[PDB]
Amino acid sequence: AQNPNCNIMIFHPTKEEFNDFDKYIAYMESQGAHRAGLAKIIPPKEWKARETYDNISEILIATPLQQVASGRAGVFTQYHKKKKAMTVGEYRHLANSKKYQTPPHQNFEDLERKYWKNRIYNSPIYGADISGSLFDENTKQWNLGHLGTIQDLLEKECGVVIEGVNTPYLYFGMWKTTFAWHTEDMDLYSINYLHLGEPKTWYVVPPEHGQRLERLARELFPGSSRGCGAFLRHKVALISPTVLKENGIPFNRITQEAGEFMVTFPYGYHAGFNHGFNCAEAINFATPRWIDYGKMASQCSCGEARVTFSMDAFVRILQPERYDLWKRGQD
Ligand SMILES: O=C(O)CNC(=O)C(=O)O
Ligand SMILES: [Mg+2]
Ligand code: NI
Ligand SMILES: [Zn+2]
Repeated sequence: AQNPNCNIMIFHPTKEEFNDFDKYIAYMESQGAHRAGLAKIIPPKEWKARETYDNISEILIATPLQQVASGRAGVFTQYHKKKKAMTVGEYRHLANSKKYQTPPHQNFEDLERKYWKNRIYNSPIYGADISGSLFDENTKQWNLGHLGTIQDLLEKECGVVIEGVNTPYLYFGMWKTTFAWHTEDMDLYSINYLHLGEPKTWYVVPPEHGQRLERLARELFPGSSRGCGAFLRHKVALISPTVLKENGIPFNRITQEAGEFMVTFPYGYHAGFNHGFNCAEAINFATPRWIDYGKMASQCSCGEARVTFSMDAFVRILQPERYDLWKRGQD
């Protein structure tokens, strides 16, 4: 069995190997990369996402989200307070202000310590989930707006023809902006490219151990667990590495830098934080190996998780028994 310790693997494809996306994902899985839940892909030196970023300040963040925490430093939830619209140029200046800027630090490890010590005492502002792309249309390799669609994958594997679309999303971050512990909708893959700026630290639980994380989360967030049998779908709960280690939960960590891709694999729980002002692009995708995960994915029916249009068909075809309850939670 490849990668039996479920370590995060790092890949350096050549320009030739970067042509066929699906083939390279299947290659990484042949080497056991999926067992970690997360892999890093360093593009060949000849590749570029776009020529410059010199022109991005005019993008609008229609609904910036202030991430307000409650709990203790290592075990907390966050709620998203909506703020007035601002441009990327306005948000970058805010990120770089004395109130929000990255503190002085020695290295990534010192910064990680400061994040876990102090996150809860601040409320950073995140521009999340902004439909759009920063890949140049002429970038033909690993262009996250030109991937094969999940609908087409389900059609090719299963024969069924469904409505829905699959487009990328932009994320503008600042120091302490936080992504809570989650798997993807329908336990899909994700791919994330860090276009520019400061790093992103990731934490991940191997898919084969995801239920260990779920059981700890039920213990640590007991009211939330009574409210919903899949409350991690709400994407609000944080648990620190120290707390994970105290409770014996297997996990790994890695820091993504600008110019690097990360892939999350089906049912790989992940969480993390941004080091400073940055911009990422991410999208969900599927492969044939996903289908079995999609069929087994938990679902929130309490009303909190509310998701895209396109998830309807996935539930309806892969999980017809759950469909009626889940759709009530959508409506
Ligand atoms: O970058 C972020 O804030 C969160 N991204 C992801 O969870 C991902 O790409 O799957
Ligand atoms: Mg612009
Ligand atoms: Ni994710
Ligand atoms: Zn729920």
